[PDB]
Amino acid sequence: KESRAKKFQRQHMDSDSSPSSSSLYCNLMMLLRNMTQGRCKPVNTFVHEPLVDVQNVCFQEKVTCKNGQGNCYKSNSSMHITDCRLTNGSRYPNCAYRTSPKERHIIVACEGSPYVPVHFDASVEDST
Ligand SMILES: [Cl-]
Ligand SMILES: [Cl-]
Ligand SMILES: [Cl-]
Ligand SMILES: [Cl-]
Ligand SMILES: [Cl-]
Ligand SMILES: [Cl-]
Repeated sequence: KESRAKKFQRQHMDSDSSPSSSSLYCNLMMLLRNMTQGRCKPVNTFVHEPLVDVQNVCFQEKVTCKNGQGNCYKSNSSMHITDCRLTNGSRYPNCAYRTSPKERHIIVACEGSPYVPVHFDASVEDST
């Protein structure tokens, strides 16, 4: 059983690994984080920063969520992330992923007390 904040950490936090993800990173991480259980999660972003730095985004720039609902926030700084995208050829339970490391501002939806990330909304290159 899992809280929204915990699900966010499981799906999106990778604090203790290198930023420049190897080509196998997504294959391994999507498996290890249970995102290939039941189905291949089609796309997923991991954030290679300290948990506190990501949580602090909840107190940074308030921006509109992609679906116009909830409370989203954009990081002041560009963060190390990795996008994982399910390969066209993959079919569950064979879940293969292309790994794309980049540095981007993250946009997360925050909620609760404490007020913490519960949804990875988007990433964008530009500051402001
Ligand atoms: Cl950084
Ligand atoms: Cl990508
Ligand atoms: Cl792509
Ligand atoms: Cl999410
Ligand atoms: Cl972008
Ligand atoms: Cl883009």
